[PDB]
Amino acid sequence: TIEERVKKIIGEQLGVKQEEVTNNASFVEDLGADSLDTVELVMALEEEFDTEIPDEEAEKITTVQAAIDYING
Amino acid sequence: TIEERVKKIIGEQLGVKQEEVTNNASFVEDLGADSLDTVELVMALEEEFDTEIPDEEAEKITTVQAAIDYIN
Amino acid sequence: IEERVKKIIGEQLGVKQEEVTNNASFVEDLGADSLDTVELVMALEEEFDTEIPDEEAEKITTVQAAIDYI
Amino acid sequence: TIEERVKKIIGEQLGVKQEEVTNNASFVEDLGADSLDTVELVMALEEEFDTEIPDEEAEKITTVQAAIDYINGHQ
Amino acid sequence: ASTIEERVKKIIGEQLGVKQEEVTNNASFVEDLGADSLDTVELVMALEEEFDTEIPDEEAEKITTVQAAIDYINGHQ
Amino acid sequence: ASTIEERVKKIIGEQLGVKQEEVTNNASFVEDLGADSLDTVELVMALEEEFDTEIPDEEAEKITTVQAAIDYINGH
Amino acid sequence: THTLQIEEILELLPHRFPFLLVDRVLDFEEGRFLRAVKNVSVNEPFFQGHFPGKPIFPGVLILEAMAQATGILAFKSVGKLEPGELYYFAGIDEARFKRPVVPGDQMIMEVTFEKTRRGLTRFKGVALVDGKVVCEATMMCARSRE
Amino acid sequence: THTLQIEEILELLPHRFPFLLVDRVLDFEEGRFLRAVKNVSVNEPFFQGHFPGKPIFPGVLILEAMAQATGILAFKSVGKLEPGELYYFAGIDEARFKRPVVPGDQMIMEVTFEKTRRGLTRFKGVALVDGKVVCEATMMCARSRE
Amino acid sequence: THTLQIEEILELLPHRFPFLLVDRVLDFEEGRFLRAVKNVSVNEPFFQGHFPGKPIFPGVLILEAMAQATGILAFKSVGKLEPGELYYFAGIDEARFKRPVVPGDQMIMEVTFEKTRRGLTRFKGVALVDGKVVCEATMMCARS
Amino acid sequence: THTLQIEEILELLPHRFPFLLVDRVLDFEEGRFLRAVKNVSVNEPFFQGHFPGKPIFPGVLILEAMAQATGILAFKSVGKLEPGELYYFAGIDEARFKRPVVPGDQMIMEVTFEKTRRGLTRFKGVALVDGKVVCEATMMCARSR
Amino acid sequence: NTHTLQIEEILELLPHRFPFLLVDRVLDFEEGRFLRAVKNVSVNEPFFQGHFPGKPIFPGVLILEAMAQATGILAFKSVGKLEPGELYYFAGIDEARFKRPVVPGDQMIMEVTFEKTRRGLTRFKGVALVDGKVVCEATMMCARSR
Amino acid sequence: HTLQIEEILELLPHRFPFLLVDRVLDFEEGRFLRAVKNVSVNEPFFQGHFPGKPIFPGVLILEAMAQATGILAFKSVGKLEPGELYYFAGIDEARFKRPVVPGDQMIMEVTFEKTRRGLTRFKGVALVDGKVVCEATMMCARSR
Ligand SMILES: */C(=C/S(=O)(=O)CCCNC(=O)CCNC(=O)[C@H](O)C(C)(C)CO[PH](*)(O)O)CCC
Ligand SMILES: */C(=C/S(=O)(=O)CCCNC(=O)CCNC(=O)[C@H](O)C(C)(C)CO[PH](*)(O)O)CCC
Ligand SMILES: */C(=C/S(=O)(=O)CCCNC(=O)CCNC(=O)[C@H](O)C(C)(C)CO[PH](*)(O)O)CCC
Ligand SMILES: */C(=C/S(=O)(=O)CCCNC(=O)CCNC(=O)[C@H](O)C(C)(C)CO[PH](*)(O)O)CCC
Ligand SMILES: */C(=C/S(=O)(=O)CCCNC(=O)CCNC(=O)[C@H](O)C(C)(C)CO[PH](*)(O)O)CCC
Ligand SMILES: */C(=C/S(=O)(=O)CCCNC(=O)CCNC(=O)[C@H](O)C(C)(C)CO[PH](*)(O)O)CCC
Repeated sequence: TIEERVKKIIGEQLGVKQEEVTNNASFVEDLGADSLDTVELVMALEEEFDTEIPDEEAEKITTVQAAIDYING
Repeated sequence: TIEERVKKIIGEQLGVKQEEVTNNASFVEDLGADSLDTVELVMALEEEFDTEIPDEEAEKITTVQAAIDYIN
Repeated sequence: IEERVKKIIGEQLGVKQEEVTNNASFVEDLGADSLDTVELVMALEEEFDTEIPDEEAEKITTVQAAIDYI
Repeated sequence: TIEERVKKIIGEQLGVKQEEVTNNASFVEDLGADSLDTVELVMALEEEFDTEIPDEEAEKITTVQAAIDYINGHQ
Repeated sequence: ASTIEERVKKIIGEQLGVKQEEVTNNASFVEDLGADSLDTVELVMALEEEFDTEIPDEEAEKITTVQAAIDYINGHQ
Repeated sequence: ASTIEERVKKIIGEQLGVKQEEVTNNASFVEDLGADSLDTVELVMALEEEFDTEIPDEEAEKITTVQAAIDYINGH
Repeated sequence: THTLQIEEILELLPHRFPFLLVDRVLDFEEGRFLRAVKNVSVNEPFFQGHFPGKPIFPGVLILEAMAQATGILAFKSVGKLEPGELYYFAGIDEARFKRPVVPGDQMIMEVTFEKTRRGLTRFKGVALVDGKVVCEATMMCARSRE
Repeated sequence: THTLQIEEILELLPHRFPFLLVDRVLDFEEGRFLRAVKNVSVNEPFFQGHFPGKPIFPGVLILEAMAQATGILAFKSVGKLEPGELYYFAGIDEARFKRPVVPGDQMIMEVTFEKTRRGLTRFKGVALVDGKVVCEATMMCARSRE
Repeated sequence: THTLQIEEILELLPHRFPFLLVDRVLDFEEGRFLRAVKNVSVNEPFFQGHFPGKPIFPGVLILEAMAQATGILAFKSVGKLEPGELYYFAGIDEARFKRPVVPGDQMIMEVTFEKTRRGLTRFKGVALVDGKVVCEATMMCARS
Repeated sequence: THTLQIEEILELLPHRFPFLLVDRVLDFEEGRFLRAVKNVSVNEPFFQGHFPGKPIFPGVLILEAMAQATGILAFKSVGKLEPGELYYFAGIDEARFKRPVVPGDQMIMEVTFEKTRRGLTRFKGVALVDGKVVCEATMMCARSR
Repeated sequence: NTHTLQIEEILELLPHRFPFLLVDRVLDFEEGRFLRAVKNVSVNEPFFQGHFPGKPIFPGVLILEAMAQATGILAFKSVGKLEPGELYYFAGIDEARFKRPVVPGDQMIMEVTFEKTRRGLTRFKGVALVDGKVVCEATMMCARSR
Repeated sequence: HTLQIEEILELLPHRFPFLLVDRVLDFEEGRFLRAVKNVSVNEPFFQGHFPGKPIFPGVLILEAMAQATGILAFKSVGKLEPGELYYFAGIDEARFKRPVVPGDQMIMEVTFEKTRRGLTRFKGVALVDGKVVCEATMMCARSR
């Protein structure tokens, strides 16, 4: 389903074990974020689930839960 | 829920809209397929369904219907 | 004499003596760039061991003017 | 005549005045031609006198007189 | 005054940077002494120039201890 | 016999390309004979090969004139 | 038009021999796309090393050429590279090599901007020879100060 | 381990200067994985062209180095290169550049076999420096004669 | 068609990097003429040395490129190069450089056979960029 | 531990491609020693020329890398090059090449100051690969003109 | 006595750099009159690995380039040096003959003599000798313009 | 007797950019060899060692002398059979006395001293215009 794919993407894009990617892991704080891994990750999500995310909408994705919530819309 | 996933895979691999992926569409002629898109698509089907597709058997999957039939 | 002048023009601008007429201009007619005119001033001067000022040389653009200065 | 033209070609090829080019002066020894001047001058003779000189025949042309003799022969 | 094997031991000590006490008749160049494959050849040449003797290549291969060098030098063979 | 001074002046002239007439006893290598930093090193090594000796660094620093080299070779 | 010769390219890109891989800019529209040309000659250094005897332009160098073309488009769209600013290759996503590029070929590259966010830009690149697609990729390049 | 020095690599790969980018092979298990080393020195030619003054190993060259490592693995697993045979990049997916590689770095590449079909083979590559990942990619490589 | 790709050119010419300057042969008629292509890229080594900062293709390299095309034409018309055989540049006449050649240019060279005597062969060459003549020269090449 | 990356080296040494042969500096003490690293890769230009087919790092380039290391040490211990000053390799002595260095090797060099007399400086250099001594030499470098 | 120019003065006069700087020394010259220069032919020059590998012979077109650079030095010394925005062009060649092959180890002595100059365009005659024997001679025209 | 660059190519395995002997002027088997290295500004290392002040690196004088001793050895004791290497084993007493600059013609004289078990000691002197610019004692080995 959708959370399997989102957590898979977040784990592959950021070099973290799938075990560490919890629903509320912050990309910057909890997981390893370079200056632009958040942008890379949003673009990765976008390419996998063929969706388009506006800039203001993309700025809102800072946690795993936020990503899972957006994919429902 | 087999053909939903098969058509999902074909749409993802061959950059075509799900409406254009009909049961009777050939990969090469109707859709646009690189000699490498067929191989990637076979590998993607295997990765999604964790099954083994022989080379002689894989060469026969040239249409969407053939793929779904091999799966079933 | 002008036979020699026309010989020089033909050799300098790679054209047959048949096509180099008295009233033919160097730049457009015989397709000469900024260097064929100077090479030809040099070739004429060396042939007729004469000195041509640049302002005087600037006016020589046809075979007619060339022999007339000559 | 034929000697003016032959002498003009040789004098121009080896940068010498028409006075220094006598009929039986050899190109290599007397006038200083190099292995490439002999060939260029044979081509020049061919271009001026619309005749063709075979390779061995070009080998024999070493003086002005030899060229004039070849030209008068193969009219 | 005069000296005999003393000169061989002196040369070996100079070539392999060791104090002369370490040079024993039963010392091997490689194992006991800190000698590589190239110091051995330099040492045979140094011996050859000191005693103005000829050590053929086949003969030189056998000089691997202090005793062997002293023995070859005794009698130039 | 060849005097220690003959030998030393011979070497200095060959090493520094100077006429043997110009190499005097109180001539400084650097000023008088115009030697660079590496001519001094080669010059000490030439002395070492000539008299079959080894000159330690502390003594070598003192050899800066012809007289110093002769003195070193023959006892204070 | 909006063509660019090599002198302006040199003023825009910091790359030099043997790693400058854009020979000319045929056209561009700011913030949207850019069309550039890489001339493939046998007198280039890598051809003596990669499969000597069978000269074929390396595909990863097609990718580098497309990245340099987006660099030109970005510097013309957002501003030139300031002192201490670097332009980084951040990612590649679906590069496909469809036809070999050989000496004598004139490779036309077209880069099209998709999105830009915090100096990182996603673009789509297409390389063509004689109107036939020879390579296509989706890439992301970033601008950063350290 | 099954190590391979530079002479053996030269006999397996046809690449030569300036495009041979595998210095040593540390270990491999046939048909599974291969671990190789690329030494990054400032004395390499591309460093005079890519950002002169700020030497950083270009990412596309990390990709090529991984591709050559997959070449060694393939030659040892399936069979060496026949004369009229080429080994070429068919595609690249999911390429991520995480850390710049600089002179003095010893880049260890590990390539792992995934799938093969019709002579096309998928590998996954990871490039590390001091145990930290600097690059990772998925590649598709093909071999064919002429 | 009598086109020649880079592999046939390598089989015909001994020139290699960095002095092989013929990338393709578009056409030729044996003993008459040959049309070839030189692609001018900024990624060529001489550009880092000749006026660094002002990349312009050197004229002497235009002449060498035409001379190599004449080599191709001669090997196709008279026979390939035997081992004990050299192909020499003997001379230049009336060479004119009319327009500068820059990176991005695709230079078309056309060489035409004029005359032959002994081992010497005279050719006339013209180089074009975008249909405009950038250079023209008369050359003489000698065999072995 | 006082390391120096390639940017600091570029600021200290004037050598550029293809004759810059120090990739990193692991440690150094002013007037005493410097330890540097040369990464040996097969993608270096001399490898297409010295014995093509059997790539082995030339010994004279090991000596040049040690000389550049002493150059760094001197610029750090005394001033860097003032206008007109050059740094010269003046001499080599007691040099031995003990083990061949091949591509894939990381050569660690330690250069140590011995004696100084007016700009002329004697150094001891030792080069190691994987804990084995590969080269050792006595060098002398001068600052002049 | 004599008026030489070392490689530092040549670097300040000519803009050419590696690998297209072809004048190693100037032995003599008299402003606006003639210049005698030296090109050392070594096997360690880059073109020798490409033009007829195995039979190294100095290319004749490079003799012509060497004469042109000697003339450039003479011109810059007689008239002003190259100002910003000035180019020094090869305009044309007449009557160039290659008489003897030049090989590694040879020291080619070039002498250029100015014939005539007007409007910045200059005709000179060049002669190249090895061991007192003439290997090349040409009449060339070089122009300086903007 | 002299050796041109073709004979040198047949004797030494070194190639660009690390072949540093341009000619052999004279030699005697087992005693001495005189060779020539032409120093031109068109050599690749000159763009790297002190850009702007071209001076021939001293270690390259040493390498050129070692290659000269290599030629002497191959002519005195026999050529390199396949599988043999000619190694630089040691250097003693090297002095760089005068800088060598572009335009200089460096004449090298290598003199055979001694041989023992494939190790050979030579003395080399390099001169420019008759003045000594470098001198060294070298040891080269043949093995494997
Ligand atoms: C770059 C080049 S180099 O160091 O290798 C120079 C090549 C060899 N060096 C020389 O030629 C030095 C010769 N000159 C001298 O002898 C000095 O002037 C001396 C006399 C040594 C100065 O002595 P004192 O005046 O200090 C450098 C790469 C590391
Ligand atoms: C030359 C080289 S390159 O562009 O190919 C760079 C080589 C590969 N790129 C990287 O190594 C990118 C590494 N990524 C980072 O350093 C950070 O994630 C960045 C993107 C720098 C963000 O840092 P933040 O502090 O801003 C040029 C080729 C065109
Ligand atoms: C050197 C470099 S390289 O690997 O980067 C070459 C990259 C160029 N790649 C290509 O040209 C790929 C060409 N693709 C094909 O032709 C494939 O066979 C495809 C398109 C997959 C055909 O599919 P189907 O007919 O099997 C190495 C150069 C040899
Ligand atoms: C090419 C390179 S080189 O001459 O510069 C050689 C590089 C340095 N030479 C060495 O590495 C010599 C190492 N020594 C050995 O390995 C020998 O086999 C020794 C140790 C001398 C013999 O020991 P024993 O076991 O026989 C060529 C330039 C001319
Ligand atoms: C580097 C290159 S080069 O100059 O040798 C090669 C350039 C050769 N091409 C040209 O010379 C372009 C020719 N341009 C002209 O001569 C125009 O006719 C001029 C005279 C410039 C303009 O004519 P008019 O319109 O003013 C240099 C190495 C030395
Ligand atoms: C590579 C170089 S090149 O040919 O362009 C450069 C060679 C320059 N030309 C020559 O060396 C010719 C000089 N030698 C001669 O002139 C012949 O020996 C002559 C005299 C013509 C023979 O005639 P005669 O002596 O029998 C090649 C690229 C194409």
